[PDB]
Amino acid sequence: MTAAENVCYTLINVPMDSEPPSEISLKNDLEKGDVKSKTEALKKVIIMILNGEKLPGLLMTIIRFVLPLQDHTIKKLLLVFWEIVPKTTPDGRLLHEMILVCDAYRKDLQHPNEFIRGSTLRFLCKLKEAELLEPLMPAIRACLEHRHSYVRRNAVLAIYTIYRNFEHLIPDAPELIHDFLVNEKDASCKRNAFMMLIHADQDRALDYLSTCIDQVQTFGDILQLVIVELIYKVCHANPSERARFIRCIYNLLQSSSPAVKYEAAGTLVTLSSAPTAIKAAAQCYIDLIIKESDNNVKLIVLDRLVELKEH
Amino acid sequence: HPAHERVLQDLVMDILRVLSTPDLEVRKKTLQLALDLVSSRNVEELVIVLKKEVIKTNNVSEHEDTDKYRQLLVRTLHSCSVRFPDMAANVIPVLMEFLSDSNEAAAADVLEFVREAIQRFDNLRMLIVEKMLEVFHAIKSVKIYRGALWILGEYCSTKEDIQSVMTEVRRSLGEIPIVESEIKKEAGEEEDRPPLRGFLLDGDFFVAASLATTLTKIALRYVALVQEKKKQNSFVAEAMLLMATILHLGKSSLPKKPITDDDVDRISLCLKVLSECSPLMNDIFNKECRQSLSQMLSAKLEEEKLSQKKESE
Amino acid sequence: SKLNKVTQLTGFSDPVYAEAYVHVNQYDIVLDVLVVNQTSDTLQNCTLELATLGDLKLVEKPSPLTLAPHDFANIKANVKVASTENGIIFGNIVYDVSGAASDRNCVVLSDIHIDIMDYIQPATCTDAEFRQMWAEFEWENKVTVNTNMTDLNDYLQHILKSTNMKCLTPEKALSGYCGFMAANLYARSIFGEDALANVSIEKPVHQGPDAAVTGHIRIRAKSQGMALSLGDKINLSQKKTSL
Amino acid sequence: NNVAFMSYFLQGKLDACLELLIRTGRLPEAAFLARTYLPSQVSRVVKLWRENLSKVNQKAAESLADPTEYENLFPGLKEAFVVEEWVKETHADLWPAKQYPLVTPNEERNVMEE
Amino acid sequence: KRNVTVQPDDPISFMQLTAKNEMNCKEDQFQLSLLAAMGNTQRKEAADPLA
Amino acid sequence: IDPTEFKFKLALINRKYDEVLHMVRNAKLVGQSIIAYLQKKGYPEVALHFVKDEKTRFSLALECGNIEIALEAAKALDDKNCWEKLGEVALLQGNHQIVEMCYQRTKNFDKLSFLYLITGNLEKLRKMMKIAEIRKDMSGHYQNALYLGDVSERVRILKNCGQKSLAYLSAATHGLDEEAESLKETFDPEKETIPDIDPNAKLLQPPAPIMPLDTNWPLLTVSKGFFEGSIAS
Amino acid sequence: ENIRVKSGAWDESGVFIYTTSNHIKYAVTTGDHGIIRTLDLPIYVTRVKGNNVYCLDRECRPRVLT
Amino acid sequence: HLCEFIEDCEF
Amino acid sequence: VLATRILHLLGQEGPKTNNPSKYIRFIYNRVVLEHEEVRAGAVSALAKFGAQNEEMLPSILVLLKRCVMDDDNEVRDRATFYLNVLEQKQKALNAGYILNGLTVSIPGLEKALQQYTLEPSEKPFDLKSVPLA
Amino acid sequence: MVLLAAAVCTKAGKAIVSRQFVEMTRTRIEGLLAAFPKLMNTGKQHTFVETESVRYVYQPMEKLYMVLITTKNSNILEDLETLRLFSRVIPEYCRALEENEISEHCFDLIFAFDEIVALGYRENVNLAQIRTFTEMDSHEEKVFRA
Amino acid sequence: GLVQRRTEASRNAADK
Repeated sequence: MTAAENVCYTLINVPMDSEPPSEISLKNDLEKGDVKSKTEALKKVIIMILNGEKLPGLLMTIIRFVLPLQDHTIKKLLLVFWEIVPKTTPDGRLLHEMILVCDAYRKDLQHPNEFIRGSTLRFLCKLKEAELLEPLMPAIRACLEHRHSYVRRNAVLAIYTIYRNFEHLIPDAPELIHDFLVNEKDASCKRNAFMMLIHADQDRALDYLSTCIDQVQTFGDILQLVIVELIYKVCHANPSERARFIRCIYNLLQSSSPAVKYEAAGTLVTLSSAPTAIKAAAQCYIDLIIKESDNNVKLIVLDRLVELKEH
Repeated sequence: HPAHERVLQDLVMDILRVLSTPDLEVRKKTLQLALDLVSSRNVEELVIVLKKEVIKTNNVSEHEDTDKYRQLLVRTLHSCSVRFPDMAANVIPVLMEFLSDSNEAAAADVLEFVREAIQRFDNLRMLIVEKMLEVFHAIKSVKIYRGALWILGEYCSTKEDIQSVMTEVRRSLGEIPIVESEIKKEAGEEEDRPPLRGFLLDGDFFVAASLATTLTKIALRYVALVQEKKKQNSFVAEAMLLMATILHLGKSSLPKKPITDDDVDRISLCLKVLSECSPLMNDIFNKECRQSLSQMLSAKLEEEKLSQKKESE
Repeated sequence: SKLNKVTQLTGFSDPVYAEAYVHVNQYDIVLDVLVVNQTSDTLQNCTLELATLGDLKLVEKPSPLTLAPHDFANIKANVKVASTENGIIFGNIVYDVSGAASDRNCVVLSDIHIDIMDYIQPATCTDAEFRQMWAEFEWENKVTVNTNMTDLNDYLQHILKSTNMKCLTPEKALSGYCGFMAANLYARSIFGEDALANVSIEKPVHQGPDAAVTGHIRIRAKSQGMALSLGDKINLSQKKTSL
Repeated sequence: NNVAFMSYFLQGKLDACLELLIRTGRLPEAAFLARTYLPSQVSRVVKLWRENLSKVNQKAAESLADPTEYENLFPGLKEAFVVEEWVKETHADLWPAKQYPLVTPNEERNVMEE
Repeated sequence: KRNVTVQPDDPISFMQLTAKNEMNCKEDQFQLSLLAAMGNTQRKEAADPLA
Repeated sequence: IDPTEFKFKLALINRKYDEVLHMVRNAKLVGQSIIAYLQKKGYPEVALHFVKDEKTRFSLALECGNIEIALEAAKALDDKNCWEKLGEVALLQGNHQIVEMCYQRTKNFDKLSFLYLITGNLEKLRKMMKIAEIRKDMSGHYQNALYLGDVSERVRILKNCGQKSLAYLSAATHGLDEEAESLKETFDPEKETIPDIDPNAKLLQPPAPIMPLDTNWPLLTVSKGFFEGSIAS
Repeated sequence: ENIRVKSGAWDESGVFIYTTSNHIKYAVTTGDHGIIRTLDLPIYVTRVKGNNVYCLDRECRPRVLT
Repeated sequence: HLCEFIEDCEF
Repeated sequence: VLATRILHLLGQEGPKTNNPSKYIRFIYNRVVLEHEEVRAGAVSALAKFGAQNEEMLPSILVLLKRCVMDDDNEVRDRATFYLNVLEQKQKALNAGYILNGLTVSIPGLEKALQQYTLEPSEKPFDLKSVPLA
Repeated sequence: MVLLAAAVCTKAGKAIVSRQFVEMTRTRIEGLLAAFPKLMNTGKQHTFVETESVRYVYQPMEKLYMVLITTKNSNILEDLETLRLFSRVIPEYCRALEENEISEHCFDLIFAFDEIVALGYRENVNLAQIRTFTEMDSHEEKVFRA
Repeated sequence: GLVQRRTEASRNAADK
């Protein structure tokens, strides 16, 4: 695939003001430089690759002289480098050098620093090479039980993306994340686990919601938004479920969060065509337009009243 | 959605609360939506709110977009009065006060509405003529003055109204003969020049061509209404004197710009029509001109229906 | 069919055969150029050299290729459109032959014409707005009518189809056989540029009933390029109907 | 035209159904209707169908067999004319609606054998 | 543009037999909006996918 | 110079089909530009023999009216739009068997039911009535029951749709006395008036097919155009 | 032609072969025209016979081009 | 010439 | 001002030329393109062509019928007047109301009208009492 | 309900840094960012622009724009809070709101942006948490090193 | 056929 057809997570349009560093200069700075010179050389290499330069000669230099460094900035820059660097031959085979990088990912998933583990798990969400993920699966699973919520929330996202792209690597993922969701206390970890179940196994997400449905009003706004998204998707696929969730969505119209009120009103209109339900949703939109000071909100919520009128 | 339109019709008064926003585009979209949701049930409340908003725009001089908002309110009230003719009697008197406004665009939209209303609604003709005579002296724009003269010339049907139009035209010209009056004024034997005399001295003689057409229509109608030959001949000679004194002014060095040859030809034509008083000319000025307006308005309405029908077809 | 957009760029007697698929998008033109080596020699550094005329900008210069004897390759090139002007793309294929002192290092391509009609949309205005814009616009292009068409209405319909302009003059004002016709045309570009045209045509009665339509078309625009490109398009369309 | 066709067909007014299909430009369907229900009209409809098809594909229009020129390509058509007259004489009157349970459904009727 | 010519084979809607609460299943607007934003929405009308 | 291209075009323009065929067989014609020229000049029949691309082959086969080659290309492409166009061209040539297959592949059940009606295939029309029942297309099910003259299924459809008054009227008018009695018991005798049956009601029975259309429309062997006969050998 | 036309000669077949500054081109009486060959130097065609174009160069040297 | 002048006369 | 003056000249002198039809195209194009004053002058010029040239009269009547659809009140009233006068096909009306202006002295007319308005009689004002220019 | 990308653009319409949170092609995101400066309406009292396919929500920052690219059906209330959070992150790393400082700190901004949005969904984070997550100061790592 | 018009109307429009 050409760099233009490839998935692009990062764009950097830095004017290359100074003479573009020669590949030999970059190689010398990466091999012999101090941590600062290596950091600046690695930044330049990332910017050059993002701007369409192919630097295949630097791959082994980075593996040998930069990858074993324990500097936090270099560790993060290396994750951006591994996001953009070609990992396969033109014929789609994994580069032999990537086996050495896979052991570094395994070490970083076991790193004593929780932010290195979490950042590595976030990077693994962007990996499309199943052969690199397979040897990491035991370390990724162990990150679900990590003491820090920062590691656990990113481990759920990594498992979700691995299951979505490569189901055969983790066929038990929906069950593992359901058991995680039931036992979790952190609101961000709960949201990420629930979000995975919405996309991977809606029935397990509904089973969890059915245990907590009377408590949804007491949940944080982030978890309420993802619950409203589940209710929308489930009732859209299966109109018979609408009768079950109308009461929950109506309670969310009284949420303290204006974002939850907006999403609950939008969902209520999709659950019920009854005049009383439409009136409650329309009043919630009118109240949002009057109470919200931001003209962006006023205009967009007015467009929802215009869409309602088209029926 | 036609199923939802009826539910939104009950909320029109709540949608109109959005007019509290000072933004012109928000007000424009809100007025358009309210106009599209107008029904026989809510038109009266809507017209009362829109009248209150129009009156508020006269008291709140401070906002730059106040004149544009006033024009939007006038157009909205026009469209309501065309859809619901029973409201026109209540809307017209308030809109006609804006003919004296400095905003020519708002006054033009009011004048176009009044022209359509007086042609479609025979019951409103008397009210419109009476109100037009009250506001006529306060009109500042030449274009609005010309349109008001045409309405008075076309729709004055009573002897009292025709005499009132002649009296207001004389008042707006000042002392006659105009050239002799201006020479006496310069000899000592914005100077509050009657508006028509101001326009003529500024060199805008196209208003005088429209005045000659108006005077011809009212003089021919006065001859048909009055049986006394001496009064008929006096009124026709008075109308001809007004045209002759304007032609003399327009050819003099007194105005900023001389009269155009096209305006001279038009006023000369009207003088000739009044001198001959032929039955053919009376039918052209008093029937065919009004039929041509009716055909133009019906043609516009057919094209709007055809465009809507092509979109629906 | 992709076949309707295939343009032959070289001849079969050329050492390098080339044909292009021209795909016009809204803001960009994609040229997909098939290049075939018709020689027994290896063509080194075979390079598609493109040059543009008008408000066309080549985005990327095609890279040099090496073609084996009788080998083929596709070269994609993207040309960006910056304004509503008639563009022409010129090109050469340049190659180096290993070891043979061949006097031929360049094949000249056929010109690729970009049509302005892909950027022009029919628009509506009032007669008052048209007359105001007609007075205000700085650039006028006067095109002389030169057609074999004998009917005034058929000629107007042909101009409307060939320019994508809307006739503002009502059908009643065009009705009746008098041998004279005048019409106002309006269009807008996808870039928001206004283009006005006045068509003033007559049937020359003294040359008989089979006489071709005569007259002038005046095009007014704010930009020079818009007025020039529309005028050239009308001149080209009139000449095609004369065949 | 859908309600018109159904309403003529339910009355047995096959000639009106055929003219409706001809008037709507459905000449192939009119030829199928004529061959199935009105074998006497087939040659008329095929001529109209050839004339219309000749405007689009002249070879395809020439390939359509007219039963008046090529009787051998329309086996049983001569017998079908006798059956069409028999159906017109025997089924001229609509049955009373109360006799519906006594009427054999058209699917079980072999009109050619009857 | 909404008045499709009703064909003889088109379904007859019996409003007396339809339950009053059948909301027309709108397409999932969130998924359509996401696909449109990514540029993966083939424009329905113009690019005949079989072109 | 190689004059092959312009000699080919000139032989085609002058209708010298022998010279065109000799050039097609023996001349080095390079690329698809000549195929595009043959199509554009109204000789798609000749172009069809040189095209391997199934989409282009399908389009050319339809322009030629060669239903057999268009059918092979449509089977290879398996696109709904190919089946619809093949159905239209096959219908224009009287090939109702290919039209049937195209309507099955496109799932155009209403056109398929109409095709079975006009061809006299009442057995397949009865299968279409069952397909409409399975699809819960009550309008299509009732329309197919009208085409068959099946009053018993019409009464059953009306009963299932809750149209009790029309179901009773249909059953009682057509002498379905057992179903009419069963429907009559479902009327509340205090609130619902039983409709009077017109004793003069006529049976609207569809006409019986005289000569069902089992075979395609007979095509004359028009002399294969000079190109088709000579290229195929 | 955007490029200056230099010379031409009729072929025995009724094709007009002409030269620009850059190309040998052909034109047929029906309006069909095309490129035959690129020219390094502008040449003046004198006669065309079969596959041979007889021409004069700018030095007045007779040349034969295939 | 006067007819051509009135086609673009500002006066 | 220059456009109206040229249109007036074309209305007087154009009909007297060998090929009067040549000017009608330019005059009529003003009705489509120009402001109200120039449109009014163009209608007056077209009426002068219709009054002097019997061959052009049927074409001028159709052009004036198009000018009756003008949005400007004075242009429409002029078009209506000239259309109705020309439809009568009377040379005396055309000479009286389209071709020939007033032959009386303007200062003499003003003074005679001023005297008549001071002492109005039962007899209408007679324009023949005014000295000729 | 998906945030597609976050970008820092100059007032001249040059995107300096962009981070995408969903799978987008380079050509698509570069096309969307190149269209933004031409779509921006001046003189309006609101800070969003809609196309047929995407919504741009932006905040002016002296010489720069912070731009979020969202779906048309995205929750504007959540997107505006997200935009305010992104706009507060830039001054934490960049002392001057200029192209050169954004270019020097481009990686620090990318690392902070990845703490705010994951897979197109907003994380529940505040500025102090983003700072803590980007500093990566781990007590476990200190104990392990010792 | 390209001409620059220099009418009083075009000057007044350009000055406006």
